[PDB]
Amino acid sequence: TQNPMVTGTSVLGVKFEGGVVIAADMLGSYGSLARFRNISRIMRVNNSTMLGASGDYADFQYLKQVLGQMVIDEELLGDGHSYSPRAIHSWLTRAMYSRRSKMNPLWNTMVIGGYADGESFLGYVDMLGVAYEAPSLATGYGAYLAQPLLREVLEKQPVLSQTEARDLVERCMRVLYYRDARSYNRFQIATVTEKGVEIEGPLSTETNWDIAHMIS
Amino acid sequence: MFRNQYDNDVTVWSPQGRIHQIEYAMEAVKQGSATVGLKSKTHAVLVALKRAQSELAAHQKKILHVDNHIGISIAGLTADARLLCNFMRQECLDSRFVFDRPLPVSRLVSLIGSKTQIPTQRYGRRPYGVGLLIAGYDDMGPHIFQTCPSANYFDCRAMSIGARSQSARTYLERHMSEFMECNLNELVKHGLRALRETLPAEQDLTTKNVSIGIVGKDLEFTIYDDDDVSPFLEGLEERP
Repeated sequence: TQNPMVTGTSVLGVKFEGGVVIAADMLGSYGSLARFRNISRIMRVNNSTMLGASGDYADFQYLKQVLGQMVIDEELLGDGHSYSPRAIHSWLTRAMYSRRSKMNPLWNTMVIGGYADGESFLGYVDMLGVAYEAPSLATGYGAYLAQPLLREVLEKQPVLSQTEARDLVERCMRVLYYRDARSYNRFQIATVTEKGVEIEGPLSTETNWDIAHMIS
Repeated sequence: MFRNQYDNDVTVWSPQGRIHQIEYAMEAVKQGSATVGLKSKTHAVLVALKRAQSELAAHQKKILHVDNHIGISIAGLTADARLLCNFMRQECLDSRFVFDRPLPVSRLVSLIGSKTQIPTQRYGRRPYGVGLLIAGYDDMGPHIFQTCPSANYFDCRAMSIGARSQSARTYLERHMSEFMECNLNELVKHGLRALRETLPAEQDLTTKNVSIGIVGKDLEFTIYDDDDVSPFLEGLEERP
């Protein structure tokens, strides 16, 4: 993908005590046009891995296809071996770097959340192959507008509960609705815990516009 | 005298429903020296007996490293075991490179069997005249796999391949009811007593002919050679 066409904006993610919660708004924009307004930018990989993605949505649908067929082909063996969130993250790092090195990138920026062996996983992969793991992730303009709130809470309190992380994710999505012009007031929140991956949505933000009357 | 119309190539079925080249390659493993593999709940031990071309030669290797968690032992054509080691080492490297995790041992064994079925069905190519005995440790615990020249692979509690390894299987089936609860040293001594019973009456397990390969939970795959089998053999009993 030399030129992205229908892109998705910021995807958040934060580890809490017992899992990871990620969110993504349900909009795919063609340029500035909010053209595709009910598309899910969060994949359930398997029981213990979930994946939200930015960038080109056709490339994310490709990665959904390839990675879901990998999960199917793994579960056919029945041998008790599952792809870990770190394994999905490493496969996806290899995929994005391999497409980078052919000068044909997948125009995506992905958050891989997961929970295996009682340990949370949260992993960033972008179109160049730059991968790392962190207690809070945010792609797009979330790296500018949501990662401050996320990292200040994770500075004061390193271990969040699921309710605190859910409220923090909602609060950053409200900020990204206020300040990011490609965001949208309809988002999914995906959680992976010991109970598996649940995808909740569509969720909306509580808007405040009291500053609109403060102009005189 | 009794010359056979059907044991010419591997792509010929006999009218008895059999493929004789596969069957004849199945006893290329009884042309190899004996090897016992056995697993506990935490460890998987490959014990092999190796032989020397002369008293001045140095005892052909039988346990081979494949990864940090997978180590195999061979019986049969050591030229085919080299093809199989190169293949298996590269598959272990490929999935430690792509997925950054060790192989499931059963997936590598399935992948070996899919490799070795191909010369059992295509013309002008012989079956692999080696049987492997594959110790590994992964998320599902330790594993002992047998692969045969028939491209059929076996998940084993304990196994012996090689020449006159029936007697080890008579030992191992008798004593497999206590392999899982062993520690490391008793599991190695069970493997040695299985290997010691694939011997004639005048022969004994020495430091030169015994090679021991152990993988475990907090242990990478390590081959214990000449000086290193002395802790494992100087705790056994005299031959009964």
